[PDB]
Amino acid sequence: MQQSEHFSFGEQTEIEDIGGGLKRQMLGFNHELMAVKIWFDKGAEGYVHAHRHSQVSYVVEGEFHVNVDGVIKVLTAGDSFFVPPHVDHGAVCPTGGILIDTFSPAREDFVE
Amino acid sequence: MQQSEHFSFGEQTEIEDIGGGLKRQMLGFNHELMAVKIWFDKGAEGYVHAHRHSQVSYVVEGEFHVNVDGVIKVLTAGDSFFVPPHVDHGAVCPTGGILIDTFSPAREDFV
Repeated sequence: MQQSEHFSFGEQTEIEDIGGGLKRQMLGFNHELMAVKIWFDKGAEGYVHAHRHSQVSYVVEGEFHVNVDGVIKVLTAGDSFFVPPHVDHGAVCPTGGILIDTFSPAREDFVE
Repeated sequence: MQQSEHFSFGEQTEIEDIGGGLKRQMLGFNHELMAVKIWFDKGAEGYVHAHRHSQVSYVVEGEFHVNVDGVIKVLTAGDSFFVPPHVDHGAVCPTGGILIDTFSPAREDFV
């Protein structure tokens, strides 16, 4: 839809079941910037992955095993990672948790 | 500095006192994307102001009075806002609290 409302309330915006133990909520977007909220079930993952979009991620809560470019770290609440364009990366959450994923271009795949 | 490390740690990243009862911590960036964490002291205020950068913001915790394009809303943990380029926006935090601000180009002024 080109862009989102200027305001979003966590309690109204639909939380979308995208399979794989993952749930996604739009926080706000336009053509060049986009932020979503992802809930991980215990042990859920984004299977190992790459894309053009720049990506910055923030751990809201839970323990995240994150792979960026073969470097591997365990991340907890308050931590973040950065994925350059086209860089290989992965994320696993054994405990369950919440991420804020932000991307520069928007991800057209998400705006269904 | 081009860009950040691929990994950043809440207990290690230096948190910068940026005056007005605001503090900022870098979460990760390159030329085209940037995410920072802002701590508001109780009653501290984010001046209304505009810029080309797109902005998407998430409220981690606290109560925020947020202005975008003159419309004002009370935001609490889990809510978010989006500021189109060059649109007026600002935020006041009566209770004290925490934001994540994300920008597309990077905010070159914050490095």
